[PDB]
Amino acid sequence: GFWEEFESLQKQEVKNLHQRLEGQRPENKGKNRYKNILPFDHSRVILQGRDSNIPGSDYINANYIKNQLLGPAKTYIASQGCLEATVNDFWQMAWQENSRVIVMTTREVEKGRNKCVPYWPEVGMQRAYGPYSVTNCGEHDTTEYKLRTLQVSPLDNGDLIREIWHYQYLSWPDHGVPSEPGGVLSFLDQINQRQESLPHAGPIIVHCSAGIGRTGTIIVIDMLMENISTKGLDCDIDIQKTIQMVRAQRSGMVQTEAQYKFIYVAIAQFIETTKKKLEVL
Repeated sequence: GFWEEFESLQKQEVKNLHQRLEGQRPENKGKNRYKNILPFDHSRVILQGRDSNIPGSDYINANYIKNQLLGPAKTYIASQGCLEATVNDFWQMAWQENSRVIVMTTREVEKGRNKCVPYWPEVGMQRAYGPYSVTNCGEHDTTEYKLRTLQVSPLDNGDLIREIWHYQYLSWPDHGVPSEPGGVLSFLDQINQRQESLPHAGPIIVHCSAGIGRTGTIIVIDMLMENISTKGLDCDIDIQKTIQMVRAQRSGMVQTEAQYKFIYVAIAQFIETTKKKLEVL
């Protein structure tokens, strides 16, 4: 009963075993959307090329996330959405990690709170973000999501160009989840095809506003789709264990009851549609 459940939750808890000193530093307060949603130090992304004499200079609110139920599948970075003060930091992260696919699970403003400052130029335009140039080479929309094709280079070396594929989900409800999972499944299918075409690509960057709710939901669904793709349709799927495994890497991943239930709904539909496709004729 109660005490057994409590002891189970306690044992499962690992927030007390992993510090978050860097994110709590007063020097980094303007770099966090929420003072209590912070990266673990052990798994945080450390920005390169920064001066250690500038307090906090290496900090971004983002963590590496791997499917650690597996023997050391794609890897991820779970990140918060940019603030004005952190747009350049975000590009430094994308460049240094060799990320070629970015998954943004929010609109910039969702009536009417700022969820992410934009970090791309408009179509056909080129902008500087710190030591990088970013060009928007085109936008292609579906009803639920947008693909923005970016080209990024160091400011000084325009000959060195990386294509980065920016997938933005547009129809995720504010303070809820999609009413059906088909849009997210289609989105993740496109993202997966792109990443698999780029075998040397770095981790996929996934972000929302705080980088734990929609971000954790998307990463967990994608991890389970990867397990099913690789291990097969009747492989063991343990959603609760997968969620705990991701929460050990960034606290609070999959934040709401609606998100938790949506993972089940999405994976159920993925399995059922996959089976139906196999059984045709």
